[PDB]
Amino acid sequence: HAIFQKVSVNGADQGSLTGLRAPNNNNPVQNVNSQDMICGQSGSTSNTIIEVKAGDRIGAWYQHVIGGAQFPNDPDNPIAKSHKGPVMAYLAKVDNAATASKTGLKWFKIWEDTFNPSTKTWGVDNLINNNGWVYFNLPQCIADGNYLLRVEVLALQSAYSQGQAQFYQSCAQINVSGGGSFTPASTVSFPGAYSASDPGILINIYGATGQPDNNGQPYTAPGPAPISC
Ligand SMILES: [Cu+2]
Repeated sequence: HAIFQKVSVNGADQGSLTGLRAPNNNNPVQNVNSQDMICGQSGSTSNTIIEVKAGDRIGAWYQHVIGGAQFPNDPDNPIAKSHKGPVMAYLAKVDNAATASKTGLKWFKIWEDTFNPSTKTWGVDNLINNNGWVYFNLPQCIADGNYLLRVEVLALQSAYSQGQAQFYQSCAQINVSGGGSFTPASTVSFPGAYSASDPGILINIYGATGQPDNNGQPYTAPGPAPISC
């Protein structure tokens, strides 16, 4: 249970919920056929469009509830340690990131932090060690203009049962300058890109001792692979 609720650009804090389409509550989306999969449950909206440069180092901030910890010494801030899984980030080009409908957009993945088997480290583990932040660079080659930037935590502690993977998603509204001429060879739809039977979604991550180490095996995230310039 957590909410992506703040963006940084080269370390510059854009402010709580600035530029975000974020859910009001921290409950997961679990039906991958749902429209809630695109930017999370419909919640807050923003008129701001965050100015970024292609190549910029983006930070996305998760906390347990809107505003941070739910109470002093919250064990589950930024997210509960049990919620092992990958973090993924996608872009969709839009004409106007403040007014574009989220329905039927053309998405492509730019970054993911999944699972390192020899260090036994999930993307959510790095999110936790980074105090809620995940960091990635926008590709240098993407074209100028508005985009929706969707960041997604997939928590797998219950994903051994059908439809019980948990997704925590929000979208950020950005405008890119200094870009290039890249166009993706292939895009995906949300909902639609993920199936409940995907090996990264219907999965038992529990090893012999009962620890969520995926039995030391490599993990395959759902969705397309990150693009490369
Ligand atoms: Cu939770």
